[PDB]
Amino acid sequence: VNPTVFFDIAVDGEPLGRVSFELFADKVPKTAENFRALSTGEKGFGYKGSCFHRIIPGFMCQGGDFTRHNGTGGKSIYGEKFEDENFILKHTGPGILTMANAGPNTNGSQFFICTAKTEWLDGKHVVFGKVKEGMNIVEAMERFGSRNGKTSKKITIADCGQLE
Repeated sequence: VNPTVFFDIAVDGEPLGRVSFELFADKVPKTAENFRALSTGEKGFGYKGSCFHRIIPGFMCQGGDFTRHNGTGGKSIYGEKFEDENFILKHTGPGILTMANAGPNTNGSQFFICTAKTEWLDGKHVVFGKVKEGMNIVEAMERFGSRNGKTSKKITIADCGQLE
């Protein structure tokens, strides 16, 4: 049944706390597996060490760009990009884990953790999980963001993996 993975977050190299996520493999197997594998690193590349390069309070935290650290990079475990699996799930509120993209069928490795209801993304972005514990750590991250998204401190995934 549904996998759980975690990220331990750091701020300027100082441990903050752990966020953990349920990945909805029961409804988005392919999109779930991508995130799971990136989190454990089992493919030889993944989230560990990457940063959250874009954070907008009241909206979301974005990370996943583990190759260019700035929104222009990242890749999936399938190839540069894979299809939108489906849109069964709707951005219903804070906590939601959904994929970033640059158009139809362009899912790589980037994602948003929403800090608010973002229903306008429905049918555009694949929701594939949600925060399970540490929503508060995400709320602490959120404070280092800004209106244009730039972080005032350096937010990173010091470690990540599968809890089970």
